[PDB]
Amino acid sequence: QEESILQDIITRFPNVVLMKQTAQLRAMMTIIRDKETPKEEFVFYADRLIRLLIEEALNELPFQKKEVTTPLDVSYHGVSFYSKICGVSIVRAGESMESGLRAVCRGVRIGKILIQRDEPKLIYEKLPADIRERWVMLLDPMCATAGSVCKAIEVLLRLGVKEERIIFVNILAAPQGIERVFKEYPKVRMVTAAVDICLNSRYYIVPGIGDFGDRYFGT
Amino acid sequence: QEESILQDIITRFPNVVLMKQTAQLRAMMTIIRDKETPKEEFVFYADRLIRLLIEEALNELPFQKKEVTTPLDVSYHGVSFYSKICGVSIVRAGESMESGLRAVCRGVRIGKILIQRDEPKLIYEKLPADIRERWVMLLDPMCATAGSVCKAIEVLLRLGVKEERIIFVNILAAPQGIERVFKEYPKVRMVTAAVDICLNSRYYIVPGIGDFGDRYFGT
Amino acid sequence: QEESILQDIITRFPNVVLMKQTAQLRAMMTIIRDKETPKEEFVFYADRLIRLLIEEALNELPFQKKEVTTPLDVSYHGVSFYSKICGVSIVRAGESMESGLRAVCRGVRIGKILIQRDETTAEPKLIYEKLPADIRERWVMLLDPMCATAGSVCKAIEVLLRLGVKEERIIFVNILAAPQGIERVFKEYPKVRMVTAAVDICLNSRYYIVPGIGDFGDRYFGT
Amino acid sequence: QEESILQDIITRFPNVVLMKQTAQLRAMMTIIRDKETPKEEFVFYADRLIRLLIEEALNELPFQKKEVTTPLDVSYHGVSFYSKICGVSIVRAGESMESGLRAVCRGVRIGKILIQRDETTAEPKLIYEKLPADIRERWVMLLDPMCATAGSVCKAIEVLLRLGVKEERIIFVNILAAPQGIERVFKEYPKVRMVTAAVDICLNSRYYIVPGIGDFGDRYFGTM
Ligand SMILES: O=P(O)(O)OC[C@H]1O[C@H](OP(=O)(O)OP(=O)(O)O)[C@H](O)[C@@H]1O
Ligand SMILES: O=c1cc[nH]c(=O)[nH]1
Ligand SMILES: O=c1cc[nH]c(=O)[nH]1
Ligand SMILES: O=c1cc[nH]c(=O)[nH]1
Ligand SMILES: O=c1cc[nH]c(=O)[nH]1
Ligand SMILES: [Mg+2]
Repeated sequence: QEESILQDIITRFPNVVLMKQTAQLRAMMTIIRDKETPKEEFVFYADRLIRLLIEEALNELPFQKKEVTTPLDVSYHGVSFYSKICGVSIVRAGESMESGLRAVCRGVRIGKILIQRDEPKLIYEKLPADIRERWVMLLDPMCATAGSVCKAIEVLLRLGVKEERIIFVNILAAPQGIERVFKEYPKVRMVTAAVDICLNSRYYIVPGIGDFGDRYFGT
Repeated sequence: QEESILQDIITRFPNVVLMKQTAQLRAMMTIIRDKETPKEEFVFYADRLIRLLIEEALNELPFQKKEVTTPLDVSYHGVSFYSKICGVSIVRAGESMESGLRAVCRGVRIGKILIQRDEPKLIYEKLPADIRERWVMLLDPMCATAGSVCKAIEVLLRLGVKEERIIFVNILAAPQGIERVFKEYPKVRMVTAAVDICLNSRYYIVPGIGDFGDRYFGT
Repeated sequence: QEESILQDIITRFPNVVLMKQTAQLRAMMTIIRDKETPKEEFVFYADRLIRLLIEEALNELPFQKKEVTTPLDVSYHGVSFYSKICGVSIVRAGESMESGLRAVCRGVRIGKILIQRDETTAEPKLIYEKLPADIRERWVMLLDPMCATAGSVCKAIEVLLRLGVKEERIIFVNILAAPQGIERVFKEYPKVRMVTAAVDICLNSRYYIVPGIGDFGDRYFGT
Repeated sequence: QEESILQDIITRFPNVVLMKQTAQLRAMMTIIRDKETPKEEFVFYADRLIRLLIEEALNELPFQKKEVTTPLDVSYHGVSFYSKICGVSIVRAGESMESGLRAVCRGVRIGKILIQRDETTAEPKLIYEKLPADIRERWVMLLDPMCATAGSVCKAIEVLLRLGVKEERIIFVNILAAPQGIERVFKEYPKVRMVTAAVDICLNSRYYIVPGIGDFGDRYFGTM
């Protein structure tokens, strides 16, 4: 069944974070995996889900302690997040969740990477000039083979960024996809909403959702 | 000691669902609590904590099995929510949560109850004509003596709303505040983000966050 | 027809700012006026005009010239807006405009005023209110969707004045309005400003604005 | 003067739609023009401007008289909009306005076009593109905030024509632009409409609108 798959990657991969499979999440998923739903509903529930994913993501960033006084003039053991960060989206598929990040991390810096296969290739790219100094949120909705994401982490490591400081924010991923990215580059963080059975004769996830970018942008 | 409080309420008030005490959660609460944070920042974060509130609360709603097929012609076992809802906000304080509810529940019906101290007393109220046949998301940021939330429930109950069908959405709650609601109306459901240590002479929650109402608005 | 009505008040009350009757505007209206359009669909087009209306209301404030330097290293002869302000809504009707105002004006102060006609006397009566402590120093955006008899709106303007706010510093942000309602407010307190999206022609036996939309409060919040 | 330039490109280019210079508009422009303001303030005011921009461009669409009945049980003589539409954002700079378009036109389809000057030749060239397969039978809201020399926007219109898009069902949505940038699009493609919010005086050696605002994208994504 489904449980078996989940449990295995959890036990076999410490740096991967699975969101709590709350009913309201299953629900959102069915609504987007279903091929019937209109384009209007797909982006809404997508967004509605993206956001819930980014929050469970910003939970991997380092935080320090910080005391504060309440209006009632009494202290509180609050916490705080320093660390400069930025968002990096894999062209089109990733741009999906950019808006979801700027909703919670105002005026956050956005970087773009166009990984095109004709071995995956690099095409266009604009990143923060100080990307090496910050923590990176790697945005890619679907993780099928992990070839473009593994090409993304590759261009990033060559530019400086520390592997231990990458946080792959994803929605759907295949077991073969998550174990390759973790074989190629351990020490990275992965946060997803769901992991499926396997790959298609082609390279699509099963059950899957289809082609995210196409369904998200209307093409 | 703030660890022991959550323990008593957890095992003696089974209907209370406390959000997961995460680093990011504490971080938001840290800033909303701080009396140093200005207008602009107070709401932005408050709006973000609320958003994760309305979500978590939505898992209290009943759902059924639903199947659909992905664009790969393989079926998927998901779920869906029926039984329509509505949102009742205790005027001014809970109105701050309306925008969050309608951000996950497009066009959901909204009700308003304005309870005033004379003994809390009803002053004005406009609920959906339907109401008595729906699930009710009761909005109220602060719950110190629970005096107002109780008056808000004895008024909904007088309108034919099923006790077990009332989900109380709260941000900050005081121990004595809980014991009151679950004593007068033991079948309601409560979802809070933070449970505090105690109230003071002016019946404010401490540490607390002050008067959520005018802090969210213009003092 | 409509153009003989819009022109008359334009001439008779130079203090009201009618919005530009565009195709997109006219289109929105008919969508929300249609007794058919479903709830979720009525609020979408609602909050979409609420925003276009507020953006038109912000040009009623005072501004000062402001020169800036651009990345090309040159100067720009710009302007800028000072003048503290705040929003004040008429409970359950204007509230539908808060969040809109809060969208172009991050964390703007919002005050509430619940007015109520009497069950017998049909008399505008104050029920509740919470305005900013210094509401007299700031400029005010009075929010209220409908304006038929203008009964409540004049009472709301009344409590504000008797609190230090300057009449000529009150700006009336409204969606719909009938000739009588805007003849009365401008007869009562002549210096306020009013920005409306549209002015119908008359009211019916129930004092409702006829081409109208019905009950903006119930239609927006559902209920 | 200024009223001189603007008056000219208004009378010799009937298809340009110069947003009404409201104070609040002058206000915003100022803030997004200050090399002094922070990232977050720039996006906030840019977005707010964009949304206003898009709401003006939608009126370049065709409507049709329609009646409806008011809850007061009486008719209203309104208008309605059909003619399906999509949005085509030139990669990066144009993307900024995307969310703005989806804020008013829910679920709308979006096609991207990544044009880029050549290594040595220095002329525009197509590199990547993903548009709606149906794009030939719909109106196109082309998204590009800047209109310098118009080399990129023209190379955009070109690919849309090669796909069967009518050059009159093309609404060019832009914020700030240069007179020679306008001159260029209205030479190659005279039937495309262009609604903009600002028209400066000239362009410099780097090909930047002189008063201008610098590198829009660079500043919008914070990659400078
Ligand atoms: O009409 P033109 O003469 O081409 O001038 C304006 C175009 O060029 C700029 O792109 P820029 O290279 O500054 O790159 P980026 O914004 O995508 O980073 C601008 O964003 C428009 O796309
Ligand atoms: O969008 C995509 C890309 C690859 N595989 C999928 O299932 N979806
Ligand atoms: O502490 C409290 C109690 C009630 N309402 C508030 O805003 N704060
Ligand atoms: O038509 C009318 C008149 C007053 N108030 C409303 O909500 N509608
Ligand atoms: O005006 C200009 C010139 C170059 N690049 C931009 O983004 N804008
Ligand atoms: Mg660009």
